[PDB]
Amino acid sequence: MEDFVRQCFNPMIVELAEKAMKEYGEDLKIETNKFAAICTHLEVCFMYSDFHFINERGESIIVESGDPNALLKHRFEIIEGRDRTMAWTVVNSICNTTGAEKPKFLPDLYDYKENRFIEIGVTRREVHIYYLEKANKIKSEKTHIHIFSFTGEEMATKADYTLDEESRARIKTRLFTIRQEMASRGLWDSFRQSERGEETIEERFEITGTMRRLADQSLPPNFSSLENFRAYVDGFEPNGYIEGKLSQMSKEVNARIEPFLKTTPRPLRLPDGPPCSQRSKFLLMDALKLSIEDPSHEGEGIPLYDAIKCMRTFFGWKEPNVVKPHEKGINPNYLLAWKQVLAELQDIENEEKIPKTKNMKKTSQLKWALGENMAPEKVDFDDCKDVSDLKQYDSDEPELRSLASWIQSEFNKACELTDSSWIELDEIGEDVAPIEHIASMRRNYFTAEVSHCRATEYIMKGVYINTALLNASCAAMDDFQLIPMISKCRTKEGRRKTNLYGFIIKGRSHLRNDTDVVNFVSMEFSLTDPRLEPHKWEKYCVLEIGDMLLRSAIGQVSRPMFLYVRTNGTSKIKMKWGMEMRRCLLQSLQQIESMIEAESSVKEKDMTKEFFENKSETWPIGESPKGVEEGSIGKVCRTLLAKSVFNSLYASPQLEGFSAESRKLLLIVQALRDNLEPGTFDLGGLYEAIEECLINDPWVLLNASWFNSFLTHALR
Amino acid sequence: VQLQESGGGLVQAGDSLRLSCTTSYGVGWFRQAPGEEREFGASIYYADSVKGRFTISRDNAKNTVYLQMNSLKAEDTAVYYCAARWGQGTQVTVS
Amino acid sequence: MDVNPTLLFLKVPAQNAISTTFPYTGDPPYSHGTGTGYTMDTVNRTHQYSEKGRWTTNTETGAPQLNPIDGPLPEDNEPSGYAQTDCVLEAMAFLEESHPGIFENSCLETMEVVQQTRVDKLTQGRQTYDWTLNRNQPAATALANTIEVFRSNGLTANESGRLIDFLKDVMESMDKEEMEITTHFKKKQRLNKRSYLIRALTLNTMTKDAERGKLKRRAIATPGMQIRGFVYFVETLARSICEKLEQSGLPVGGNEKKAKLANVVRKMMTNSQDTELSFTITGDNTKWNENQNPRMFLAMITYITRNQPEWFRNVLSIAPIMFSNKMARLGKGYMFESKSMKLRTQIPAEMLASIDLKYFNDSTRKKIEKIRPLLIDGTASLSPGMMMGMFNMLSTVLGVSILNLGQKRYTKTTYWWDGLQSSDDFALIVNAPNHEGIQAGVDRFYRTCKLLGINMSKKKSYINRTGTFEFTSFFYRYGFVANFSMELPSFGVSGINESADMSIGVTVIKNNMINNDLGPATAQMALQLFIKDYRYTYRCHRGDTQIQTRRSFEIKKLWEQTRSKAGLLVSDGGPNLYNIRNLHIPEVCLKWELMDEDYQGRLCNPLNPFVSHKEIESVNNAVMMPAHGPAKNMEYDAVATTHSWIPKRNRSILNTSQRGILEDEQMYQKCCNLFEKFFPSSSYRRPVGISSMVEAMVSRARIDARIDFESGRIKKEEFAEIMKICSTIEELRRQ
Amino acid sequence: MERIKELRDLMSQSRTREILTKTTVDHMAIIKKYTSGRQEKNPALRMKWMMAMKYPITADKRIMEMIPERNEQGQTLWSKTNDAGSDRVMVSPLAVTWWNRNGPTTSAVHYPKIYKTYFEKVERLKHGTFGPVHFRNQVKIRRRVDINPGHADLSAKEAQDVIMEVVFPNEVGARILTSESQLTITKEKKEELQDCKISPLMVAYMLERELVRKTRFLPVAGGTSSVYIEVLHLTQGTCWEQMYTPGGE
RNA sequence: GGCCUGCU
RNA sequence: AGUAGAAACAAGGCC
Repeated sequence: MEDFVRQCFNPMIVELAEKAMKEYGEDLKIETNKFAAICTHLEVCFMYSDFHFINERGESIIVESGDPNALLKHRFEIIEGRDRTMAWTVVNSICNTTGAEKPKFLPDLYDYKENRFIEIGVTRREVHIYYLEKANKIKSEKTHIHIFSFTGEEMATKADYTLDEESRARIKTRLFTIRQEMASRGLWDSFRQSERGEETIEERFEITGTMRRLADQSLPPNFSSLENFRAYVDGFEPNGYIEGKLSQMSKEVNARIEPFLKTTPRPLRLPDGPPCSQRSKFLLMDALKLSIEDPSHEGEGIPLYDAIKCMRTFFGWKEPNVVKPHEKGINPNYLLAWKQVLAELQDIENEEKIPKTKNMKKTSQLKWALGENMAPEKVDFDDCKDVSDLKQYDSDEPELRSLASWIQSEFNKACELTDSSWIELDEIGEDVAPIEHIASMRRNYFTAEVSHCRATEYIMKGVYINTALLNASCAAMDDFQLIPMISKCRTKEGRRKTNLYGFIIKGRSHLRNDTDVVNFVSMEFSLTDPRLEPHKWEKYCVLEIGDMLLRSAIGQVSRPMFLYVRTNGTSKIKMKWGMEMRRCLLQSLQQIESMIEAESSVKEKDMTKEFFENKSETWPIGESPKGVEEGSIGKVCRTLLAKSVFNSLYASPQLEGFSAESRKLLLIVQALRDNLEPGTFDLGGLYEAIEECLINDPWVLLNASWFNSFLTHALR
Repeated sequence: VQLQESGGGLVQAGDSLRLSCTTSYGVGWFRQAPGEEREFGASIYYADSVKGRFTISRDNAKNTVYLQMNSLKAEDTAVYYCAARWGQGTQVTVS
Repeated sequence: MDVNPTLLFLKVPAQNAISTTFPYTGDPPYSHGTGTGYTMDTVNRTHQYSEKGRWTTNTETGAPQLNPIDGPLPEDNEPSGYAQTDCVLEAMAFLEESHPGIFENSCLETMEVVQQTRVDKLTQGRQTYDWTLNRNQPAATALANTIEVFRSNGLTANESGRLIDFLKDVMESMDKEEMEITTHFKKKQRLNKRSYLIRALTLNTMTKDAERGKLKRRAIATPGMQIRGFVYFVETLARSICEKLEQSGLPVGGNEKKAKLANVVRKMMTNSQDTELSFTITGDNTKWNENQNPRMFLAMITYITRNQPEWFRNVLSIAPIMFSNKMARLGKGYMFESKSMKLRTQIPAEMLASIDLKYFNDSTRKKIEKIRPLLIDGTASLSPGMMMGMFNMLSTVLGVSILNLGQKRYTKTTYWWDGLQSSDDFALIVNAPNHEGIQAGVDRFYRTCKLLGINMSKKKSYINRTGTFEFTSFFYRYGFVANFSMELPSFGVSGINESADMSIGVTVIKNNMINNDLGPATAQMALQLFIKDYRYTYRCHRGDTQIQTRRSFEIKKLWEQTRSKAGLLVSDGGPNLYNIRNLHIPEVCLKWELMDEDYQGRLCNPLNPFVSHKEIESVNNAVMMPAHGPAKNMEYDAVATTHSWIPKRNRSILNTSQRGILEDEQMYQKCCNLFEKFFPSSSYRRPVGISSMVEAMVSRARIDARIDFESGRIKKEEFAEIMKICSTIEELRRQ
Repeated sequence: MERIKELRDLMSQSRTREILTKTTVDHMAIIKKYTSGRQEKNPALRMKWMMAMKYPITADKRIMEMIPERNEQGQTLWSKTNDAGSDRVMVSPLAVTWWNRNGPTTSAVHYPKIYKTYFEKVERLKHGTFGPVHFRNQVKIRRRVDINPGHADLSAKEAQDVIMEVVFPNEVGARILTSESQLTITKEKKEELQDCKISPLMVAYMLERELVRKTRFLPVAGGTSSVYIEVLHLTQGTCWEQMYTPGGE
């Protein structure tokens, strides 16, 4: 039958009908009479629509061939011959522009004169039944319907026929051409009734070929095919198989509970080796401040001018000389770098306006100090294979180092009060609710407690230094840059003040990965002689740069004044995390506020004021040789703030591992102290897990010592 | 933790002496000469000036730390204090 | 006096101050170089936990595979992957018996979803291993490349737009003699059957960074695109199953987890009378993923899909069949340094099979020596067990089956147990009349776990009396206690854009106040610090200050120009009006009534060249990877302002041979923008159909010109011009 | 006119012609998401790192013809170098602030009508009345509650057709909404937003947010009302309760 | 010396 | 040298 559509109809219509065939997903080889019927429907749609044009009037202009002009409007514009999505697109667009009613089924054409749709259907059966059939299929329709049938008859409601009658003679001539051409073909044994509305399909997902063999190799050891295994599974029913293997399984497979008593836990062993060194990016306990007493705010001002003005406030400069060498570098380079920094600072002082940011010369001194041109050149393996020295990067456990007493004192003095306010908080919306007033009062109390704390000063120092370093690295990637360490505080009298700890020289910072390292050299003034705790300054070079006179009742001290100079490095991640050190304030004060709220849930009243003023209640916050010492809530605030600050400063994988594996043991010990009969399956394994995190970090070793002290004081 | 030292006194040069410290933990023995501050002696490790001569030991059942000094020198002459991690000290005088 | 914070625990219980034990204020550990060492170590460890299995050689991939299932029962407490098929089938049968109709229903909804799912659902995924280039690429890019290759090779069933048809094409590709791929350096290369099989069965290994809570780094894996559809269907089934199990806690959030934990502890302890003792085990499973054999997941799913259409069973079984034969790419490689000659070199991992061992240290030398037998075409066969939690939900199903297997109806003894399982972590409440009963119950639970290939970490687990325990960093002490140290890293600027960062910060403060019991004063301090950091990050200072920045001049002139300066946004250098009462209001709407009409109009102008919206999914959704958890998405309330710009892209593609991808990106985006202008609903609802672009665009041009004349700007001259231009593009597409 | 003209210009060049011809409508989404740009793992780090560069943001090409290349002192506002995989050009953040002080102005009176949810929140809070804070232990129990206070009793899919018919009336397709509640919602949001020119996508997104019901599990103590849950952070705490009555009541 | 890139 | 820690950075590539 398909030979007929090969022969007669034009290409355009046959591929339109083929795409309509693909539309609903049925195959053309099984039933083709539908293809012919609907392609004839589509053909009558065209032949009825084309050759029919309109101009600004009604009364369509009919031309056998559209002449070249702007007057190519089509009388009837076709609906079908398009995908369902576009057919409904045209339906909705016509409804929204023509203000007509939206039909629920697919029309075939639209006309302007009568501003409505045409649903053309030419069926094998006579018209006077198919018409009202499709009419009762369509609900309350104003779209006019018109149908032909092979006998040659026409019909329509309203007795309406919308265009010329010679066109309809055309239609029925086409119709009988179709008819008495099948006459030569002979199809009416099924042509009248060949489609009955079949819609059914079964989804087929068959495993075959290579993928089947893979299925045959992904079974238990004693199975040969997926078919057999699935049959076995379907036939499988529970018949007490877990019990049999449990009985047969060796009894050494057990989870015996070892009781956890007061005498069970042993102190954590600390590693032994050379004392632990300093790792901070700046001096914490041995910092010195040169000040100007200016009225500018933290960010307000220009760095270089402030630094120069602060440094001019000090008199007593001496020619620098080596006091304590780096022990691994070239100290003369550090000396020359310091003198170069001074010289270029003067050079800025001379000229017209202090630059906002200064670049330094790339001398051999800072070329060595900043580690320039030291990365091995990257080459290909095929060119370097016979080199005996060629091997992997050194990948082994870090060097072992024992704890020293300097970190303990540094933390002790990091929780001490100061003679300045190191936090100038921002603005918030004016409090409107009583709860907001309570929150503001609490916040004011904590700010009064923590602002005068060395932890806040360290927070500001780190934030400013890391912000400046990151910005300089991102801006001046190539050229070495000078950045004075600046921090602005407020005195007890209320006068604002600036403080200059020293200088940082940032080097080449072409940082691609988050782990890539930018090297800088840090110089900081101090008065602490490095000849008393040399092991804490393994990586520092310390010079003697001047003498300071601070008013004291013992005449006047006239102390020496040294310069701690070192080469340090950071990374994008480290800079970003060090510039978010202000969340240590959060951590600490959230803990304290949780304490206050928990206690106030007992007594139905806010308990902040008496906690902060009466200072009756105290918490164990340290141990003295006499015994455990307790301090007021403010001291707890400062201690927790210092702990968070040191966590942010000495952060490392060792800290995370020890924190987790020691929190586990802390929970076990707490369960013991709560009389909850705690038990363990392998306590030695937990101990070994904790002890492997303690390698060389001073902070984690101090935490381990604190944990041992807590165990000793606990378990009683 | 209260601590009491015993076993000090006047001794000959090249003589011997067993200090003992009763307690109420790691322990240490430290000394103080008349003209000076504290000097490390032993812990339970010994200092350079006393190594080989002196031996530190403890009985955890008796709650006592001992310091067995031998082959004494006139430069051992000090108050020997016991410490837990301080005693009043026991006078040792070598001559 | 020496300060010691830990002594604070002598007065404050450990859980009431547990936040102090979370050093989440410093930089988390990161990996620096290759992850090849970790990948090799994981492969060797997975293969040696199942050493007593049986060896075979796949006839298709030619790789050695180790099957430990039904192997000898363990005789020691060391990890073991010798799961027994009959035991696990019985466990699943008991799970079904205790929950009748679970499998049949879940299979019904899964069948609905599979037969109505679309291909585009695969684009909604993070990095995936594209085999066309042998590298990780965004899910959409890899899917597009694979579809292009399939269409070039003759597999065009995916044009039906159905994920099931895409999987049919994927499987049909397995039986092809020779496929063709494209490489740029374009060159057409031919892949034989075995090479393509291994490229479709392989995984890409990387090192996990920003992982807090352990000293050592780990390795993670990413699968290809051929196997992700089957994984999607299997995980859909597993999620539908677990949603019907109250003992599971994987498909829920954190608060639901806490609620279920409280309910189970109350149920276990309350029902227990005075005579019965109760004990809670806070258990962690050692080597959870390395001991889960994909064959056992195949067994579980084929038991689940019993009495179901065979096509459903086949499509759900394809995934574990491929995992059982999965291969893993070793990784980036190894970098060597020579200090004598002062140079460095980078050898790819694919050379580990043949490269001499003189360059490697003892540990790496032994690892390579042990893993070499499993190396096939630069990748190692990893049949014995899963790599990194790809089947999280099925593992949770197995754990829930174990938990339910002790409902006192199967224990047949006075003791019994229950609890909650979330993959790699569990809380087990066991009750028994005496300590001997508790010991026997825990011993039998451990033994049954060892029969299913699941191991309990004795070093990271402990048992106490009920009332105090831990679960996924949630510490329960007669009621869950807030931590607030897990969410600390999320208190900074997110890094999306100005308005997005502001809204996300305020919303995070609000949420942590609601859930994590953040205090009022602490919340105010957090708001102040966040505002400070926000102003210092975006160079948007109050405007009345003299802080010179790269943006302080325009901000200051805008400040001096504005009359009601209280309406200026913090992004434009205005005062901050936020407070505890205003944390749930966008900044634009909070300052709407205070803004000057000129500034208000300039700010919220639709014609601004900065705002760009791509799809309904990416309107106000921000992907923030939370600390100690999987990547998560958040809805943030924000008004589309001129500050909603999107930041610069990487721009490093210009120096790579894969430079033509940018031209293809630009052309695809131009075509997509044209289509959207032709089809405005393209973004909100993704268009569907089987026609091509130009057909729809030209035909809609026809119709829209028509109707927009029937009322609108068009004129006959223009309408006819459009009609004949449509004809022109038609004849152009003809040729 | 224009649209078909850039269509013809695209089809003029062979590569785009092939892309338009061979690519089917269904693959629309795929190729639209086809990109070499990886999703950032650490957005904060790079946002703090990119903002230190010059020209850190991106904007459409049209910015080159509305904003001058430099400001009064000569600080550059935009660059002509396009982004990696787009025709957009990289520009400095000042071009934002500049647009807010001398850029074109419009009538933003209809934004309150569009962003109905946020402005309703503001109005509800502005007329709220606070009360005394009572300090007592709060038994926070976890419950499933609806957060959206303006949901019109419609699901996502249920209101998606409404949203399309309100914004994209022609792409609705087969669906014609039956429920009369949807009829009235369509009428109201059609006549209200008849000429709003913000964007079809944002209008659809905000209509989805407003009409679609959404639910989440939260620890609550009292309240349980939709209006009382949006301020759950302000009314309920660990040991304090703040009586509050939104402006709606 | 000149120019390109900074998660590809 | 320095940062850092089971492998890396201490710029890369292209002419």
